[PDB]
Amino acid sequence: CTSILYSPKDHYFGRNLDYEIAYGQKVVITPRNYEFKFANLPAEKSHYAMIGIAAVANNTPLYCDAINEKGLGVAGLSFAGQGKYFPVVEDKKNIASFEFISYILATYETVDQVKENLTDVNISDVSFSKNTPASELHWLVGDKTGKSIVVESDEKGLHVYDNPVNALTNAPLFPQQLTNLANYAAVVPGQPNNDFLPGVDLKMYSRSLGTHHLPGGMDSESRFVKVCFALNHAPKDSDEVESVTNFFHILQSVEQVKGMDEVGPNIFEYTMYTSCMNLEKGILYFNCYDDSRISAVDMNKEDLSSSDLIVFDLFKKQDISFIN
Amino acid sequence: CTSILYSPKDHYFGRNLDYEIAYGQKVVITPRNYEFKFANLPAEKSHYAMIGIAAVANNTPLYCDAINEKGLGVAGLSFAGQGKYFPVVEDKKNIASFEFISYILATYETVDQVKENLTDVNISDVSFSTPASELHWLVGDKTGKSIVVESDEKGLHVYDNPVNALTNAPLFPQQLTNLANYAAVVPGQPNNDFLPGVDLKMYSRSLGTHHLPGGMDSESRFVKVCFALNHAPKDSDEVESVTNFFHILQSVEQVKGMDEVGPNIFEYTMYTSCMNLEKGILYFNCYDDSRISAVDMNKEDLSSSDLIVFDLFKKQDISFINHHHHH
Amino acid sequence: CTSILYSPKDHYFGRNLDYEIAYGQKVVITPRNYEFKFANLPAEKSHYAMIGIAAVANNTPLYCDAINEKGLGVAGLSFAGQGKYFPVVEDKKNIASFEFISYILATYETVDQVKENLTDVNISDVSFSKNTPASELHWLVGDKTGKSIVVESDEKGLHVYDNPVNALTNAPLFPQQLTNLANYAAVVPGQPNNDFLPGVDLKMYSRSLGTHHLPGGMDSESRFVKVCFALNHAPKDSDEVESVTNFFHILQSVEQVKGMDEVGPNIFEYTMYTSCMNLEKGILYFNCYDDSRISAVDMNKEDLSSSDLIVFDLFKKQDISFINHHHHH
Amino acid sequence: CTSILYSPKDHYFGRNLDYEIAYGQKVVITPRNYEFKFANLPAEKSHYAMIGIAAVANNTPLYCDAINEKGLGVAGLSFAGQGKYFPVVEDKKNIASFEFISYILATYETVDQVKENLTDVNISDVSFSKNTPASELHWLVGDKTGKSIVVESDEKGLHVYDNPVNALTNAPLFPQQLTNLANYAAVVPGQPNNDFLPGVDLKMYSRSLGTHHLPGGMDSESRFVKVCFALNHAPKDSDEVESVTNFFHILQSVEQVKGMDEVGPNIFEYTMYTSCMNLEKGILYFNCYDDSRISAVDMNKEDLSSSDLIVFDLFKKQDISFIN
Ligand SMILES: *CC(=O)CC[C@@H](C)[C@H]1CC[C@H]2[C@@H]3CC[C@@H]4C[C@H](O)CC[C@]4(C)[C@H]3C[C@H](O)[C@]12C
Ligand SMILES: *CC(=O)CC[C@@H](C)[C@H]1CC[C@H]2[C@@H]3CC[C@@H]4C[C@H](O)CC[C@]4(C)[C@H]3C[C@H](O)[C@]12C
Ligand SMILES: *CC(=O)CC[C@@H](C)[C@H]1CC[C@H]2[C@@H]3CC[C@@H]4C[C@H](O)CC[C@]4(C)[C@H]3C[C@H](O)[C@]12C
Ligand code: NI
Repeated sequence: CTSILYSPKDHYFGRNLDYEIAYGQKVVITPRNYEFKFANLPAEKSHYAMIGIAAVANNTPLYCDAINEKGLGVAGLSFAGQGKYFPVVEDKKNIASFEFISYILATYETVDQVKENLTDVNISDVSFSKNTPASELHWLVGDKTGKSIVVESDEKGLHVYDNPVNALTNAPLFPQQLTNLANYAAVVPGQPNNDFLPGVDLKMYSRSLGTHHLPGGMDSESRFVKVCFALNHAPKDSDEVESVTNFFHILQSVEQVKGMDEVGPNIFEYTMYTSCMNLEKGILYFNCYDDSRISAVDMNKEDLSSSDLIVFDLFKKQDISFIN
Repeated sequence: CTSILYSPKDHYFGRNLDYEIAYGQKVVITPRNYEFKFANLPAEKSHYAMIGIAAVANNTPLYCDAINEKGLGVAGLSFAGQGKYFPVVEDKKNIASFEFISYILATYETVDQVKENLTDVNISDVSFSTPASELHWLVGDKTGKSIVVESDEKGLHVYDNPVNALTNAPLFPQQLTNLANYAAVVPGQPNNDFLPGVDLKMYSRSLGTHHLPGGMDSESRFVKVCFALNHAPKDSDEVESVTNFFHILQSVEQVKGMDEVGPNIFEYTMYTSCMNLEKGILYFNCYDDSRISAVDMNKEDLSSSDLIVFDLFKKQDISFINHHHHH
Repeated sequence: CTSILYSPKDHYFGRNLDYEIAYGQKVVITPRNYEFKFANLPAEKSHYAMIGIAAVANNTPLYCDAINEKGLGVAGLSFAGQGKYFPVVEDKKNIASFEFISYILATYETVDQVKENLTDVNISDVSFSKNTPASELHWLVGDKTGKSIVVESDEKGLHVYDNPVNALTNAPLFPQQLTNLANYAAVVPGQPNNDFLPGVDLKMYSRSLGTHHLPGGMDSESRFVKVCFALNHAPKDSDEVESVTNFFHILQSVEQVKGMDEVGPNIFEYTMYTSCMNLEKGILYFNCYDDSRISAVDMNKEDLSSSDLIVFDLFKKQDISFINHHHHH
Repeated sequence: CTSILYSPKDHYFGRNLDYEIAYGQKVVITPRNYEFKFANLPAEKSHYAMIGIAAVANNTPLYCDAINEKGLGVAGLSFAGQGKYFPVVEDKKNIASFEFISYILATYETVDQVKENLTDVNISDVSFSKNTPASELHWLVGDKTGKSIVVESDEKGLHVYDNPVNALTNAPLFPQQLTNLANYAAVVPGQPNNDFLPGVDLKMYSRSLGTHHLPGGMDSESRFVKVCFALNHAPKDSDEVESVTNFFHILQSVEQVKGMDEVGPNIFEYTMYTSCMNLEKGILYFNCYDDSRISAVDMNKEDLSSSDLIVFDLFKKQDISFIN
């Protein structure tokens, strides 16, 4: 439910997926010569390869978030109550919602290139199957340049926003998310100067009183504000393992523990998995609620010119290293 | 920095330790026949065994948090600016702050019995050499109940802890009172008694947590962790319990960069310890290695007389999946 | 600024005006036969009478807030950084922003009528004079039905929204204001049931812990959320004096004391005046920062068929009632 | 429910009184030779004159807030659930809670005087009469030096605190009120500097986003924080009428409107009256919920050598000035 683009040296793209129902997700590599059959676009027999997290149904990857081999990344996040899809129209490039990640990563390589080519796009109301109605999504798109954009189809059509904070959660519309950001302009990671009650000595009784109003709620605006802050103040100039460890810490600070986000009677949205994808090197790191150890899958260990989905387990059991 | 007692079925006692300076911590078992040289109390050559996280100086275990073989846990958290120690007094049991954890765990079994035996105690200003840091303590046991032990300018206090958690400043009664400020928080959606007769755009799940504290400061972590701990799953086996415990503490984790205690110097979560009181096992991980390790105290010669030390801080232990070793 | 429509029995429309400098506002009655010379619309030599707070420039009322004799009210509030006006166009009915309140109150009777007639409207970039550039505004329109609308011209054009909370402040765009209200759905005036830490007895050490996260800042969102709450929970079924009294207290809940809203180097926005207009009776009640005693001007005690502005002072000195004067009269 | 000491030039001492029911309060001058019968202290047949707001019962002024002719002020505020009174004892000077304001103003002139002479005081559990059991109170005391103390009798006995912010509300204990102030140390009247997300240009869409976390609730803590802020930033170097005007506005910023503070089924705590007492001049200014016009009673226009209470009406009907 929280997606970030983290640029300490290399560039890392990933997300927490928080929900109360699973969708058979696995780690799925789609090689260069798997044939995408799009609903209303020309089928691509050869295309960029990609690795990400996906459900697989009737030999089709239904990606939740992924990156391709040229350093482009796309994540889809619930947009329930905000999104609107539109019927196929005879003068636009019609991408169905479930195939947006596939189509973008198969075809383009940079955010700037995605921007120039979404100008004719319509996100259509086409669903994958009758027993799989399209879900309401909006998308974060980042690349190796450290810049990202937000893609939102709503009542007023398709919108592409520049994303100055390289993060995204759920509702409301993206310009309202950014507006809300300014309500926390006074937050600081250390201690503020006392211009609150000038001339009075306040006992600064705790460290980091400058974050006393930083949101810790499980709702979409709270996670958006906190993760923007965590991401902006995270370390830079780190090697691979340090950068990947920091990426998980960032997303861990807005994780949803079971019991805190109630969505029905004893039904809870919680952080099902976290994914971390190196854009330069094509490596997908991940963990999940039940297993905190970080696993990794490298796209280049496989034959990118093959033509079948390569599939690994996402959800794992707790992998405790016993010491004595 | 954040310590909890979690009672889903078994009982788990542990803490995040958040700071900017490390103190050579390690896992440390103290067996029954290690000789405790107490600064102003009788030497204890035979005592309960215990396991925790500690620094070892001059062959002495300086514990941050630990449990003993009877199922009593004690954790020490920073109390800077709030605590006061006092000179050794003629009429009281004088425990030095740096040895409070060792003494309480070597001597007692239940939190109830720690309460009875604290009434004549004075926490002294004696240091190790290394001056004594300002701490207060959370004490908990297998009854699922816990106490707060604070020495401040008004003397030694012991408080029943109704939320089984503790962070840093201010004094514990103020922490508890501040909780009532969050009485409207719920994990789901509230009923709209805010603007009766108006249909609110409930645009997000869990709008009931919109005012839940997420700051890195001491009151914010206390309010969040109490809520996380109170709403965590119950009636669960060992591994699931341990998994939920670590998630509770991760929700009040301090990521590098968010808590600035100096010029480009940051307080962050250095390690997370989780200790099963029934089974004497210490699970832990640290900032650089997210994989949980375990040490079982009962798989050692608890009759020995030397300290058994293991490593705490480990490198990231990644599990590479598509190694193509084709075994 | 904060504007509200309040409906205990009669219907009361009005606002706080919060700012750092005054514009010569007075109480101004525009009678039925004052000739409105609009910028790109036909003049209206006969029209509804209206009373409100306005600046007078070249014998022209420049209303900040007013009501007309038929019980319609319009208030203009700062929309700086969100509003946009558009060049005059032939495909549309062009109303300049400085004349929106005058034109609507001269011409229309009800919020419904206003809605129907805004469907072809353009808020133009025309200014009263080359030397009085047009400020950025949005408007609250309410009437005796107890319903109101919000009128906003922004980047994407003109918009008219039903206002379910009968209040308005400044930025952001009105849909975003309503969204932000949901962030406070847990607020109650009394004490909440403890679903926070079930099983823990939390001492409710203060009354009204349910309002502990109610916003008190001077910013636009804070004042919007607080005044919506104040207005929703205010008493009903009151008679005249009682209703006016509660109206002023509602707007008082979000007033700006000097010193708390710094808008420039030692420059402060503060509540300059508060206006309360009975839609049914044509009576304008007011006080101001320096005088808390309420004053009243009845439109209907005046000759409404005439054609010159009838003008009364708005800002007054503090009007203190000295009790033990011992004039022993 | 909120009391302040305001020091723009002269010194002003006063309070909002918020509650759900009135106790027949009036403006009451007690002249120098009205005889006080104290429960456990010698009668004072002559003493300082005082003016304030009081319930009168059996020809006794039961003050809620008042000032004396030497420029000392005391205000009693509800302390329910925190305060404790103790049985009369021989070892101490026993002041009953209902008489605390009268005894202090009759006997002393400065806050320093009060501080010294409280070192042997017990606030007793004695009640004024069987029909009026003692309510739980704590007190703000201020004088013409511009400084104030807080007097609190709780579980651990009597406490006197210097008050750095010259304000007081209800629970919790005063050192906890002070500690909570530091949680708002980043609040500013204007725009903060963006140390929140460095490198990002936040759109500052509203004036005064620095007050976005200033409390506006009706609870005791919220009103305390906001009134400290209003009082700290209020104008200075003003003459009489401007100072009174700002004094009422300071207290209006934490006014309790009917409907916002529910204390039972359709029972509301609201701001019943506001008093503003000039310490130098002995003038009591007031208004009330039903009448926003300010009224004034001047102590020094009465014969302060008399011995009967001089009473004036406090609650008044809305006094509207009809212009035409
Ligand atoms: C997160 C937080 O509260 C920081 C606490 C941290 C700085 C404390 C916690 C335990 C302390 C050590 C206990 C043992 C010993 C005691 C001695 O008096 C000083 C030296 C030791 C190692 C303490 C150091 C430090 O204050 C520790 C780690
Ligand atoms: C509290 C707040 O929102 C401030 C609003 C305030 C500064 C506005 C509100 C009405 C404006 C006047 C309308 C009439 C006229 C219009 C003309 O374009 C410019 C001059 C006038 C007097 C406006 C001045 C100012 O923007 C006013 C008062
Ligand atoms: C806003 C707030 O804190 C409410 C306080 C309010 C209800 C208190 C304040 C002063 C109290 C009276 C003092 C005099 C007398 C004392 C006696 O023990 C009981 C009766 C009196 C009149 C008190 C009533 C009430 O508690 C008052 C008004
Ligand atoms: Ni006279």
